[PDB]
Amino acid sequence: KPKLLNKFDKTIKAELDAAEKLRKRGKIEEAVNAFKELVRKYPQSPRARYGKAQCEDDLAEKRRSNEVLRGAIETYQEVASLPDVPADLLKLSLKRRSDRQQFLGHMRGSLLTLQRLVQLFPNDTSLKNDLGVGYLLIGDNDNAKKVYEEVLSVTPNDGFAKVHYGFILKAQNKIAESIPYLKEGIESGDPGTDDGRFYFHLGDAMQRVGNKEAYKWYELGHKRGHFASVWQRSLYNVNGLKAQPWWTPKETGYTELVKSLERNWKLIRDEGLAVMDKAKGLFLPEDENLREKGDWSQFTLWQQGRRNENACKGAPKTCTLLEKFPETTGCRRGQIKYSIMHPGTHVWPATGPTNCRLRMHLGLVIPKEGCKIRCANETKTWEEGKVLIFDDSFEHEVWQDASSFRLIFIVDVWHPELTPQQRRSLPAI
Amino acid sequence: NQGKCKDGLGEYTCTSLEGF
Repeated sequence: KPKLLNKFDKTIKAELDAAEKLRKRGKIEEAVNAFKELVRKYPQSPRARYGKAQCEDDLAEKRRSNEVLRGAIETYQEVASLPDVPADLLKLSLKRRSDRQQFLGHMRGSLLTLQRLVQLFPNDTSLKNDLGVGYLLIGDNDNAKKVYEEVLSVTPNDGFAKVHYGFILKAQNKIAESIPYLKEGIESGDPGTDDGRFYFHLGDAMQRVGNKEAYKWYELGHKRGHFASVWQRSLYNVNGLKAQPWWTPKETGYTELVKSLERNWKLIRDEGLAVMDKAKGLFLPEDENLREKGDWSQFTLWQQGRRNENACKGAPKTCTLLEKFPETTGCRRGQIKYSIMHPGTHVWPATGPTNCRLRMHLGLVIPKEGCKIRCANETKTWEEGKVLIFDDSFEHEVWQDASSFRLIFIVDVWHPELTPQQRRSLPAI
Repeated sequence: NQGKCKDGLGEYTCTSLEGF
């Protein structure tokens, strides 16, 4: 039973309760006014202030307003800034402040609140876990790692901390070390461990280490609703999209884009070769830990539906050609990029992040042997001047064992069943 | 996360949130 009333608030419990009921009945108009009256009347009351804040939070809900939620965020702050605040209320107010900052996208602010909460409550392990999430959300994996090490050193059986530690290890390429934490944290059944993010990476770590256990966990993750299937493990999905590893141009409906890519393939090729020759630094090494070995770099013209101006100065005719196809230049969950892969390269089995795109590959320079790509259970080969199309939300794997480089052009398109509105609204990836 | 999920799914979150 949360203890939200300090000594003075116990003396006005009747007014506080009456006002809370108006909020719980959806009369945010009246509830805001009643809690406002209580804040004026009792400017030091934490519970009155928390009521005001909760109603501001709800008002930002209804009107869906960043200024509104920012006000509520200060009011949760205000609750914490009043005198004699009960510990349970202090924790609730600041936790919700951090959460609403995150929900809005103010990850830096959330982090500040979370550090404060841990200073105020040094024995609360769930707060420490929450702080680790804040660090992860700003991309500060080093600090996240220390936080979860501290949690485990005190509560080594904490499943939430186990999965998150294993996530960080896996992301750092500590594959084997990562496995027991992901497995044990999932197996804990603790709150926050039933997350597809941990099934995905536990299986992937196992595959990299040649431990056949991997698909067991994939199946479990699909049993608990996290994956579309065992073979299609993407996590930013729109359910109801046709799912097949390999597509024909006709099936995708983007027949005109395929035609343009194939009819004009030599211009695309030549511009990529010219960049390889005179501006090779524009090709950046793949940086998502997908390679077992080998050299693989990409020269990106579009990402998240934004043209890279410098890059397109290097492939101007190709960018001009592509500009006619908003299905790709506006695919905010895909890229348009040259990709060069050299002999001795093996890309681990891997999965893209979203089922909202299909991936086209146009062959530009393809050695006669040694290059291949598997999607799901089928392995295929590229052809110079020809487009392959696959759904990279399915497990896929690539090998390069030729005696010279392999150059392709990668053109991501919106999944064709996605509606115009979805294409305008889906967050960019 | 100050890195992006392009070919894979390696980041803790792949999107930036901002509103309702």
